[PDB]
Amino acid sequence: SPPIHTRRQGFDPADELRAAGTLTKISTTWLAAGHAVVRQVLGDHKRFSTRRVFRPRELVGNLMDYDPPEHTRLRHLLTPGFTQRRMRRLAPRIEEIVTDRLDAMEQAGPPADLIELFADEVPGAVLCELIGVPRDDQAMFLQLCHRHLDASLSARKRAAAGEAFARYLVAMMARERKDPGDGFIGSIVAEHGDTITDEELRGVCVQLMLAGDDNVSGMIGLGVLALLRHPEQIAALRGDDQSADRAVDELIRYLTVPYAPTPRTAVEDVMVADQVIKEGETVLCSLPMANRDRALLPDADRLDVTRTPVPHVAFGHGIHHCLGAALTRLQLRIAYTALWRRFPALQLADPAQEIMFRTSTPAYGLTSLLVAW
Amino acid sequence: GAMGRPALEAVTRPERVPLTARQLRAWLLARPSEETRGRHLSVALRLRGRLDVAALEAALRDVAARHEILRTTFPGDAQTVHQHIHDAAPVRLTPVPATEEDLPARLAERGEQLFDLTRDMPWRCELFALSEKEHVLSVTVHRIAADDDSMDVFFRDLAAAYGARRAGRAPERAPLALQFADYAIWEQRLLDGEREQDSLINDQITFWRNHLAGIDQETVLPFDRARPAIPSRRAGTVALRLDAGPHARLAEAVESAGADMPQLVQAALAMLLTRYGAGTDLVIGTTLPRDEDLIDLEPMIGPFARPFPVRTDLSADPTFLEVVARVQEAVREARQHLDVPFEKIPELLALPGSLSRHPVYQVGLQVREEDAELPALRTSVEPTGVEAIELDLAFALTERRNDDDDEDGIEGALHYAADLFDHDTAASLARRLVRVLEQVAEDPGRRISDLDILLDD
Ligand code: HEM
Repeated sequence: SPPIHTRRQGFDPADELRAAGTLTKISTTWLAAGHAVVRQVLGDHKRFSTRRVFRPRELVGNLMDYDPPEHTRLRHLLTPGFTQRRMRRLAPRIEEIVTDRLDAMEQAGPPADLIELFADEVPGAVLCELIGVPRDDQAMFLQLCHRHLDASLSARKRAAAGEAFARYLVAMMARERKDPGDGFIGSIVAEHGDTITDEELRGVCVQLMLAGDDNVSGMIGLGVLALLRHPEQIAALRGDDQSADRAVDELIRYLTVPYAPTPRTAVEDVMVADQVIKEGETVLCSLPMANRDRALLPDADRLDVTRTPVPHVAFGHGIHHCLGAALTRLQLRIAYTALWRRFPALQLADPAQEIMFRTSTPAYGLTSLLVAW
Repeated sequence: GAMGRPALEAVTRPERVPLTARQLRAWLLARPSEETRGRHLSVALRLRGRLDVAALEAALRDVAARHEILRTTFPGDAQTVHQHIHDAAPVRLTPVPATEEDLPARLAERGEQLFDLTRDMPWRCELFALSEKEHVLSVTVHRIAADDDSMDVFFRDLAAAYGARRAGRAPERAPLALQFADYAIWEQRLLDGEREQDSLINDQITFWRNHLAGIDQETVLPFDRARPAIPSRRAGTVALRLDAGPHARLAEAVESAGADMPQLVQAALAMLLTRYGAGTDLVIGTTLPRDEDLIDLEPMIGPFARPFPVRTDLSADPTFLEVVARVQEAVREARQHLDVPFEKIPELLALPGSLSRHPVYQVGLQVREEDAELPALRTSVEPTGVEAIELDLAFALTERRNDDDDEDGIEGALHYAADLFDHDTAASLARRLVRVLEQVAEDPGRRISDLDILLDD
């Protein structure tokens, strides 16, 4: 059996997951599935810790494993690489990535596999640009990041691939702090040079690659599928930016591709209505269920990309709130809209083909999807 | 205890860069006759779409810029050969008009053309024009410069450079950490250890002289003609299949004991050769890829693949399972002594060299598992001919798997030296190997003498 909280039926939480109440004990591990209680657990950074003298090297630079104040210091040091100013300069390059991938689809001719050629390819490439990987090494570099996580390969090969792309980053770090550029690494060392260690920079870049790929790829796949299954909603994505951004936020909430945030540990007894989360007990948050809660919005189970945005928790909530949220929203807008600009009569190549869901990774997605136009 | 290896690292280039042991053998056995192939790897890609020919030309040039060994020549005599690394490799890629019908002939001639490694770069490309949006790119690399893995690297690096050049810029990449000359100097430093009696290399020389002490010069095989003094190295092939069920039953006896499928098939083949008349003292060789632990070699082009001979003793009419355990024991021990290049071993054994024959082993076995995009182009592999062969026989088997990662049949081919064997001789061998594998799968306790090799007509 796979854990109840990772179970989906189509786009929805699985029926046994839709059955668990707001906060129940499950195998002592708690399952928080209500929007209010999930916001409370993520928001209360004093009574809940996210960590498992302590921190192993693989977890170094992984902000999700830091409590404050350490978390506060490190997250702050990353700031100059995430400015709106810096997001806006990313934009033309993101559009160029999306274009080259749409060209690939067209070459490959209808039908094409959207997931293999587009969804699994754009997020990785956007990430390479964010951190500043040399242009024509990005395919190579991504191959290593992907091999590192490809569960089908032996744990031997995987550790190999992980080491190699970390070696690459170290090599890359030397160059861009010997005499800094103005990309990600450069702007951070120019501001906080002898504050942030090389261990932290090395670790941050790695975790970035492992935080912003699988989530975006799932969103691209499931989003295109959700829109084709409700083709009336596509229009929201053929208008201006304000409509596309609104549609994107609804797809983000409706799909909620991550099953759970980092597990939380009660730092003390925490009272919630008539139950008590005893110190040391752990909390699992179901982000999908929380985003289907009637207390968050009416008609929660219907997709409506023209609906006013709500305080969903697909990006988390509080101090660990997704560091790539703005970048995700920008990618997804550029991706979704360029796709229908290029292929206005986009459709499933084969409406009778079984839908191929991605269930093994931390993010719901598709493993493939043949499309025609 | 024995000392270890020197660090594999970038090294200040010397004036006289040595060849590896594998390269020196390639160099020495170059063109023993002008009617001898041609030890090459050839790949051809079909390219459909608008091809930027000047960009492709710059890209090919960029791949050699990235990899020194592709702009290396090998001047000198047997005593002075060194790797001469040029600043660049000349590429001129004027298209050659061609038709679908004449194209295979043209592909074959270009891939057959002999290299003079003392003055030529060890690779060669040509572009055939079929129509305005249909081309075929043909690439040939001499084995002094590339193993088979290396050809994938070549096209991964071609694609990267074509992308950039097609878009009006030179490729923006980090340089390799290691060039092939750094590997060559490492191997030389390792072999220099013979000097020290407690060195790694001495421990391994002792192993092989001992393991391979007293092997015959040849394996007895069902020849159709006598071995000529000078080989043509021409090769034929025959396909071969083992069905899914037998494939899966064979795997069941994998996990009873520790032996993986490559060793099971090695056992079975050894039983077949004894049954064919080769005796109870056999050496079956295999080619290993580069050591995957050596991370800096992964992105490199070079003759990294390494021959690996395993001697098996088949006396006393052993059960299949008994043969497996002997194979597995032998492999596990030999596995640890791979720093000696294979090509160094004929010396160590004071073996009289011969052009007509592959030393130590003449039968090879490869059992591998299952498993490039250019901008504005549909690309695919254009079928080219079977490569030149130095072995008498060489089995290339691929394990298929289903979606549950389960055994789903073994598919493959037997390559043979056409000088020595007719197609029907090789077809019998291939079919008998399948039969041995079936029997042994159903009855893993069967002995050599109970193997049925009767073939239906
Ligand atoms: C595509 C949709 C994405 C979703 C739905 C998503 C989801 C999440 C969630 C739920 C969290 C909070 C985890 C927790 O509190 O335990 C988080 C945090 C984080 N995300 Fe995202 N993610 C996405 C894309 C990205 C991208 C593109 C990047 C980076 C380029 C990224 C980088 C990070 C990092 C570094 C954190 C940790 C922040 C901290 O602990 O301070 N994510 N993400």
